[PDB]
Amino acid sequence: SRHKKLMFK
Amino acid sequence: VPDYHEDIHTYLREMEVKCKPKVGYMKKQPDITNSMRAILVDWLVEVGEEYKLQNETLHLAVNYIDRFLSSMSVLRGKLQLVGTAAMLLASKFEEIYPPEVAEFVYITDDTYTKKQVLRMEHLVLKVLTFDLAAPTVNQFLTQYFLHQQPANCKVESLAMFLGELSLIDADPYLKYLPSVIAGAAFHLALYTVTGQSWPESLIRKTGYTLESLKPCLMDLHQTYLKAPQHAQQSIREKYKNSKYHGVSLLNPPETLNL
Amino acid sequence: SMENFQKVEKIGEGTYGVVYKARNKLTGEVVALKKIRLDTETEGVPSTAIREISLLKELNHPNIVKLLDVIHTENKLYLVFEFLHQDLKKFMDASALTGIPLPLIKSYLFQLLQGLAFCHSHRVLHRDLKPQNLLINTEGAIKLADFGLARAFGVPVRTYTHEVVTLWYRAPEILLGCKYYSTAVDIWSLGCIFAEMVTRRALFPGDSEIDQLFRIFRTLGTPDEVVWPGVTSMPDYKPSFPKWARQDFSKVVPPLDEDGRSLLSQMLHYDPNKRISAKAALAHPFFQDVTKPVPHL
Repeated sequence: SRHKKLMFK
Repeated sequence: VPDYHEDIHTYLREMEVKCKPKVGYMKKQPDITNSMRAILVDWLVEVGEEYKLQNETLHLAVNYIDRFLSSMSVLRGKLQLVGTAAMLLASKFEEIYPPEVAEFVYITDDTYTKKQVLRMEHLVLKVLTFDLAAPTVNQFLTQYFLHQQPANCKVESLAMFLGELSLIDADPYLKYLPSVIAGAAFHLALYTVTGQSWPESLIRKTGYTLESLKPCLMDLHQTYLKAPQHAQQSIREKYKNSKYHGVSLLNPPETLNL
Repeated sequence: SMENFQKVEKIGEGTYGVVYKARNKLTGEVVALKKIRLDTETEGVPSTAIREISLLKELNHPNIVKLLDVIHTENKLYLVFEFLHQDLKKFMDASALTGIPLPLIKSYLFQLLQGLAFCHSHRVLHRDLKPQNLLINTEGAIKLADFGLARAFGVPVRTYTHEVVTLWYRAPEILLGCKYYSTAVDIWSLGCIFAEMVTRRALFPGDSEIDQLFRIFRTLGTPDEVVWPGVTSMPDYKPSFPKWARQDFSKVVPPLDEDGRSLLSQMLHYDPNKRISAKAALAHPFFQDVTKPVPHL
């Protein structure tokens, strides 16, 4: 899904 | 409408130098990286698809991000917010029907509020001093396309594809101007599909040669060879679609013979 | 912020705010402030204002209204423009008895054309050229204003906003639904304006799209494939369009001489590719004896 929160870790 | 085609191209050439982000900027960001930028741009590509935005809109947004990040240190937790607002601003500039703010809030999975997005919009407009009309790789390709004899839709779509891949990797593509990347991508696409080369007519227009283009072209060729292994794949997926003549399925040439 | 500006009077009204005459308490400069209302929970900064500002910082030219400054508060956005006495409509009206002396019409046309050719050279379409958007000062200048509707274009152009250009000044390719329109639409509007300075009345004052179209057709003749290859394929072309004969141009704007007539016809060519560019028009024999007189008042 394109609705992600980006997790940059 | 070749009466302004020359003047326009000259103008874009001047403006691309002034709108260029700073090449080394990621060195000076303490909490983010090129690879985090690669993830942002890749997601923006999906966003562009999700809402059926122009490619030009995608190129602008990236330009806005890179310029913004050239002067503002940003925490990784905030990088997606910078990106979202950048894309909103690009949509407002370029799109007949921009997505409304809620939509932009929604594609982050309610990570940021509407208020945050709007505040970041304002901040971005400030840091960029409202200078949004920046030349893109896309604007150059489009002109370069007029030099096809005759027009070939696979070349066009493939050149777009390549130019788009360059958006993902700050290293090395931030070193190159839009007009040069467009040159490389154009040549590379033409050669892949037809065997033809950067035409004499564009040497005259641009003053670029295969020689001047070689460095970017070497890079872009590698990028094209390694594209299926790249951690980010949204652009490959996007260019599988018919709307772009499935060009991401074409096989890169193993050598450029330069 | 506004601290150094003394408001003087409301000048006119726009879309998402208002314009005031004001004065810089420190320099003396008289300016126009275009106040844009923001708040939040809206959609933020309006796309019209984003395009106006960005495009106008790129277009510094003596026949383009100058954007002096942008004052961007947490609450309000204020555009600071150089101040011009009046607008070309608020002037044709005041000459409704005189008429406008031809040297003035000629200077104005020539200045407009210079401003436009600049816009087009910098890949900007104006898309709302009409008399109320053209401002005149006391020293004989006239200037393109209200870049609210402007847009940066590409080469070649894509499809842009259909809903475009105040009706009376709208080009037939837009009226007929062409997916592609370009710089030519700005020339069309200047053409209409040229006529209007000559007669003091709008050339084509329709109240609807079809009405506009037919008024243009009765004046210039209904277009066929001869005069305009592709027309009959245009999306809103109807084969039931009445086929009116083209008028002799000497009747379209009787007071015009040969050269004016010639230029006007080029500016109102059906085929946008054949319509004259702003750049080429600058070399029209119509402009041989051009000067820049002060508005006769």
